[PDB]
Amino acid sequence: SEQQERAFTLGLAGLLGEGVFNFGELLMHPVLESLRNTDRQWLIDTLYAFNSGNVERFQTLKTAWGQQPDLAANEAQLLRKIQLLCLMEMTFT
Amino acid sequence: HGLKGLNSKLLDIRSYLEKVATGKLPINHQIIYQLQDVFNLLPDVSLQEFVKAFYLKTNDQMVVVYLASLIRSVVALHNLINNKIANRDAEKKEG
Repeated sequence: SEQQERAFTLGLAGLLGEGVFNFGELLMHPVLESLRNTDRQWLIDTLYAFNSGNVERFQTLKTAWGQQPDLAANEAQLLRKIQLLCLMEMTFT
Repeated sequence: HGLKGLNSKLLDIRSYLEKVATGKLPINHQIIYQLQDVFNLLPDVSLQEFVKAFYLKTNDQMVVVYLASLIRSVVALHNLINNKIANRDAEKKEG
């Protein structure tokens, strides 16, 4: 329960700062995803948008639904990350 | 290069399918698919996606066939002429 509120801010803050361009490498790691099962499900479904996604336009908005603060400055920025996430996938898929 | 290249292709792709089945981990991660996608600069799959490399395909064979046509012409002129010369000089002048 302490780590299910860890992934609460871990998924948020890790998504907030864009200094890390990938951020999705180890996001499938088993020990963190066991916390992502107990964690709020809509936060994980929008994490899969940045993990795979990308759009999924409803999910990238969902992170702005539940948690209002700290996402106001990075909103238009996280709208940019999903725009560069499709460029690599559509040729990869 | 096709044998040793594509046998490890089949040995690994069968073990990579085995991953989902059993033996997980290795996840790997991530090295497996990463350089596989570097292999993906050209797949090459159906069909070859060579529409830009099609005219360039034969265009690389352009001069290779031209020289092979040009060399064999004069190499013959060196081989055919000189052989006929030296042959009849010895052959008919002896008898």
